[PDB]
Amino acid sequence: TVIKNETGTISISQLNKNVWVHTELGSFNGEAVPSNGLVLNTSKGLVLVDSSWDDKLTKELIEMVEKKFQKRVTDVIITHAHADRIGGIKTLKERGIKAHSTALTAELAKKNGYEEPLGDLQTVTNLKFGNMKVETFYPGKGHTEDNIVVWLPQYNILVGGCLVKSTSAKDLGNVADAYVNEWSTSIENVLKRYRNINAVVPGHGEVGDKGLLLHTLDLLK
Ligand SMILES: [Zn+2]
Ligand SMILES: [Zn+2]
Repeated sequence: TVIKNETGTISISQLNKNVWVHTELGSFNGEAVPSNGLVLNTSKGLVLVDSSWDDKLTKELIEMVEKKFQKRVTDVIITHAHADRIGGIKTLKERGIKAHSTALTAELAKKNGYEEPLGDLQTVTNLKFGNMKVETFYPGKGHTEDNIVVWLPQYNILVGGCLVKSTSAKDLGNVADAYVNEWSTSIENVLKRYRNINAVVPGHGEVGDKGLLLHTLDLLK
């Protein structure tokens, strides 16, 4: 169920046979916070949805999953250019792990001093790893200008990233790079595209369902 790792904590929790949620604790003085991502166990290797806060955590995460599932992490999908998502890009690049992203996320990463992910993802991109099907979708601006969501069609699981707030989120969090007037439409775009959702993974907090999208629409009011 929940597999842990000490100091600067990393934890993985299984959702289904081949889908796990990775959660790491990132803390800089007074703010402290656990972000989420996915670990996809495919027949072709491990695929991660998002890396982690920094390189130190990213290495630990990779090492933890490689040892457990007995296969290499081959690809990573970066959902937006902020640190909790792209902080481990250097580790991914030096280890030969493919870092997928939209051209805009790549640009923004480069603009902010990070190494560049691939910039290969379009508005809708369908990938397949082993037998695992993965769809990436840019619904428009919200938490950031570039935020994308990730959909697993075989399980109807949606990784909302930071565009989606958990039940425990009582506010919009960091809106410095946000588009609060477009965020609602972007969320509506996700609801329209995926009318039948089984689970929704927020960028931070507990896993939920379509309700988390409705919760975010309310926070935007
Ligand atoms: Zn962010
Ligand atoms: Zn975040």
